[PDB]
Amino acid sequence: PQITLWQRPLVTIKIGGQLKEALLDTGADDTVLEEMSLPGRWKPKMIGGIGGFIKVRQYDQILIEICGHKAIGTVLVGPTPVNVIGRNLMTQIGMTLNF
Amino acid sequence: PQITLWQRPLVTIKIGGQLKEALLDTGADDTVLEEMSLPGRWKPKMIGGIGGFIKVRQYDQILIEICGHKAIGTVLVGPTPVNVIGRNLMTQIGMTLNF
Ligand SMILES: CCOP(=O)(COc1ccc(C[C@H](NC(=O)O[C@H]2CO[C@H]3OCC[C@H]32)[C@H](O)CN(CC(C)C)S(=O)(=O)c2ccc(OC)cc2)cc1)OCC
Repeated sequence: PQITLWQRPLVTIKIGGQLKEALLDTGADDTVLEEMSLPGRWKPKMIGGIGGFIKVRQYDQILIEICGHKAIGTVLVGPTPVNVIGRNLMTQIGMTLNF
Repeated sequence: PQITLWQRPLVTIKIGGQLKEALLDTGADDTVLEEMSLPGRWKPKMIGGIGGFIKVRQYDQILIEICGHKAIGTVLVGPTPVNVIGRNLMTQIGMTLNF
C-alpha cells in the first residue's frame, strides 16, 4: 500500500514478545528503540543526530514483525526520545520512497 | 521515480541558487539545513532530536527545489549533522512511502 506523509508514518511492531509503536524513518540508518530487554550479545555504540549523541546497545539478528512481514535486522536500544524503524529493516519489507 | 533504502536517500536540492546534498527524512517533521544565508527575517524555534533540543532559525516561504521539484515552504537553519528534508517539504513534492 501507500503511506501518506501528511502525518508521522507510525506503525506497530512486534519484537521480543512486545508491541511497540515506532516511526518509519528513512533518515534513520538503524532501528532505535527505548530501553527494553533483548536476548543475545550486544556491543556498545554511540549514535548521533539533532541535539547530539546518545549511547546505545547494539543487538544483531533480531526478529521483528512489521506490516504483517517477519523481518530480521539490527536493533539499537537506548534512551531515544522516539522509537524509529530504520532503513536496515525497511529494505527487508520492500519499502521505498516514491514521487 | 522510486528511491530504495539500501543506501541513505541523499538527493540534490537547490536553495539560494546553490546545489546541496540533503537526506530525505520521513522521521523529521521539519526541514533542517546546515548553516547558510537566507533572505528576510527569521523567527526562533526549538526542535527536539535524538540527542536533545537545539535552537534553530525559522525562515518561511523559502523557495527550494528537491530532486528537481519546486517547493516553497519553511526552512530551519541550525546545528544538524546533515541537511534533512522533512515531511513539510516532502508533502509538497507528492512523496510517499510504499511497499
Ligand atoms: C529531545 C526530545 O525530542 P522530541 O521532541 C522528538 O524526538 C525525536 C528524535 C529523533 C527523531 C528522528 C530524527 N528526526 C529528527 O531529528 O527530526 C527533527 C526535525 O523534524 C522535527 O520533528 C521530529 C523531531 C525534529 C531523524 O529521522 C533520524 N535521525 C538522524 C538525522 C536526523 C541526523 S536520528 O534519530 O538522530 C538517528 C536514527 C538512527 C541512527 O542509526 C545509526 C542514527 C541517528 C524524531 C523525533 O521528543 C518526543 C518524546
